[PDB]
Amino acid sequence: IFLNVLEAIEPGVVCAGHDNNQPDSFAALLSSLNELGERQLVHVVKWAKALPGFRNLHVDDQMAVIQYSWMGLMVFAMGWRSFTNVNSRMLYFAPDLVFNEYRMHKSRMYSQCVRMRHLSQEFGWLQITPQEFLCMKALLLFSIIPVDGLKNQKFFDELRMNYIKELDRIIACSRRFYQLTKLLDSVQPIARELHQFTFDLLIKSHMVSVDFPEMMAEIISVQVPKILSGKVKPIYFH
Ligand SMILES: C[C@](O)(CBr)C(=O)Nc1ccc([N+](=O)[O-])c(C(F)(F)F)c1
Repeated sequence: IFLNVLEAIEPGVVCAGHDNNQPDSFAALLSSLNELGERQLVHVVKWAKALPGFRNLHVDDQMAVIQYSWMGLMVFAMGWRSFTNVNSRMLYFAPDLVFNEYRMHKSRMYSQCVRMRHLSQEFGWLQITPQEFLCMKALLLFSIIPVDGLKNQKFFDELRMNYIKELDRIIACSRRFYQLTKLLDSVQPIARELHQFTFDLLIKSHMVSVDFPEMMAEIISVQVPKILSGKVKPIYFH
């Protein structure tokens, strides 16, 4: 039942709308990454709200958890796409936005990209199954919260525990749980580096000709700083 649901709600293909019939430029590549980020966020919201037990969360915490975990969720999924679509040879942000090393460099997000490429390879080296991937991604949604607590922390704690239990079941073991939780933990530092880069870019966006969609500008200026200033932190296993 649980896995039937995760498979059923898994987002389909999302395109960036990027113009690949034009020479690469920082401004065009980043505007497309931002646009793709917003397109994916729309799907992450619909995905999250259809997750088993998500409605158990207080209305106020439902949106907060999505916004705080959004980047990490995208990173994990992108890494899986890169692994399955091109065997980690390139970063598969979208069918129309595939990054080779030249683009990783041009984007000025090279360090972050190489770490995501490594994550992509991890899916292969650890022989992560599609089902482990699905359960792990759902768990990512409940892996970062405010130090001052959610409106109803207890309901969140219950749901997160339930998702960890589903992972236990998929695995069923100690050695595998160790590997998977280690992998999950590695996503956070990557999201953090992307958060910092996105924040800095938004602040100077008007100086580099980079367009930020309304919805993205809001999250990056209201939610992301809570994470960067230490008010909202990831829940690490290790
Ligand atoms: C630079 C920025 O546009 C900030 Br939102 C960005 O990180 N976009 C973005 C768009 C899509 C994906 N993605 O589909 O996975 C990601 C990723 F998570 F890779 F880093 C990032």
